[PDB]
Amino acid sequence: PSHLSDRYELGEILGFGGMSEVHLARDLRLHRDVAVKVLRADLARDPSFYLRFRREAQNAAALNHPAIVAVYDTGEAETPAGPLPYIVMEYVDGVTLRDIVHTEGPMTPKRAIEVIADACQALNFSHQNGIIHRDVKPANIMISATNAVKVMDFGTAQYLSPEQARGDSVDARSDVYSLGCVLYEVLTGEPPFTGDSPVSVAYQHVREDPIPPSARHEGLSADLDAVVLKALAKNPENRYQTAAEMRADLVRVHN
Amino acid sequence: PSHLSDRYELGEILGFGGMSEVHLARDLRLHRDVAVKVLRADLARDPSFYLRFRREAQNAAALNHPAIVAVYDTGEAETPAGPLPYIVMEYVDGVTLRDIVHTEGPMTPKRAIEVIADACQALNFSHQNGIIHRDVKPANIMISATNAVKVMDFGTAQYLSPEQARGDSVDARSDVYSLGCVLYEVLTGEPPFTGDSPVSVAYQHVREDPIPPSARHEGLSADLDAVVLKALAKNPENRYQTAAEMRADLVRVHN
Ligand SMILES: NS(=O)(=O)c1ccc(-c2ncc(Cl)c(Nc3cc(C4CC4)[nH]n3)n2)s1
Ligand SMILES: NS(=O)(=O)c1ccc(-c2ncc(Cl)c(Nc3cc(C4CC4)[nH]n3)n2)s1
Repeated sequence: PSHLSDRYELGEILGFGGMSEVHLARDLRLHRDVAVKVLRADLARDPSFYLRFRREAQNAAALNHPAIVAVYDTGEAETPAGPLPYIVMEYVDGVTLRDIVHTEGPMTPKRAIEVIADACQALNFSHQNGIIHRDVKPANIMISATNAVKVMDFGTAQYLSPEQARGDSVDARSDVYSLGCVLYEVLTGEPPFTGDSPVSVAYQHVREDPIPPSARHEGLSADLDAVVLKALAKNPENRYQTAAEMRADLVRVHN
Repeated sequence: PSHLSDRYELGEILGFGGMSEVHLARDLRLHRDVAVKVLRADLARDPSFYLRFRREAQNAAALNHPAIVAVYDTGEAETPAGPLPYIVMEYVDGVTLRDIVHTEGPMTPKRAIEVIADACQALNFSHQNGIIHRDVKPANIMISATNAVKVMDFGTAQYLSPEQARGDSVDARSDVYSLGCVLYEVLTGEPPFTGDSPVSVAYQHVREDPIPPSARHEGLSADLDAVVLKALAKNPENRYQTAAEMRADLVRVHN
């Protein structure tokens, strides 16, 4: 519809997915640009999907940090088709790391360290509030018009942790590994493992050791190689135990 | 009423003022604690007051920065008395600089620098978005449970700028001076000027030079004295021209 609950004037699609479509809208009451995530409408008439969407809002509303995209409001739209659930979120006028890597190529080491170090902060806060991201990838890290780092989707086979690939339990270390794959990508311009099928990639994550970043892309310090390969360790006990631990090591390479 | 728009379960009063009363509530839809600012109800039945409250929401919603208390939602409550306007805001579980100065005494120089330097950032963002605070005082700067600096009231004679005291035009420099009075207070435990009447204080701000901080409270560097007295300069051209300029000088004393 045109206006959700006669207050949110919907605009251009910023992105879409399997269950929800993300629009850019204007909150008429507050006179501000907001990002509105709406359900597929056909999934809204299902108790399994509705429970997942309403709890996705509640989990995201539970985290208030500058590097995490904020939830402002939630509701339902008066369509003749049925009640339409929506989440009103902080609008981030920016581009994803995926867009940056694809269009501008790899980042300078110092800018890549600055970006991933700020992403570590968002993740460590999440872990402190007992939430594990479960989906860290370039598509979920944006860079603001103010150059600020913003992380979305709190609550793709290339950026899985070995435990995820094996279908085992996950924790903060599973997010650290996933972030290591992102840091590797923004540094070298390529993810740590690639293959013609997703199983070809899943197996590599579990058994095949990672190619050092200095070897894939020229002019990368052996200091950075050691940080990236530590986040990318196969055993979670051998990785950084917190995202704070990872930022601390990155901050050191930078200085 | 009990629940505003059958979604905001009101609780304890955090503070009150001339036009609006600030409560702590729970957004039932999102399962989160929020700060809800409600109008006096008797003022809600007036077009002059309603315009001021609805625009106060819009001005505050226009600023998205970690050191500025966020606006989440706005609305009206279904009371038999009449429509009751309310602003739903970010809950900051903390204490004001006023409470800290009154109960714990002055802050250590290094903690006072850290607090006011972070407040400068909030103000410079406001100025960049064309908003002048107009009311910087200890009561409007809180310290989070996470120790984060949070500024409220975007949109008392002791913390006026000389231009405000003279009833002249105001800008970013009027906020810099006002913040200088706050920095002076958290450092020495006293505001720069005090008198039995508000006019006694207004006159001092305009004509009487400030007593150096090192003289009022022991163990204060002449480096800090120069920063504080620069923010407290009588002519706005002689003060720091931006709040960024002030933070830069504070950051230097600290290091
Ligand atoms: N979620 S998605 O469809 O993969 C997707 C990918 C990229 C997205 C994107 N692109 C450009 C801009 Cl300017 C933007 N602004 C946003 C987006 C959000 C999201 C959290 C609600 N807040 N502010 N978002 S949306
Ligand atoms: N505005 S006032 O009445 O002077 C006033 C003075 C002190 C206040 C206070 N005290 C304790 C806490 Cl734990 C708290 N939390 C808040 C408050 C807000 C305000 C912006 C809506 N967000 N989060 N606020 S309220």
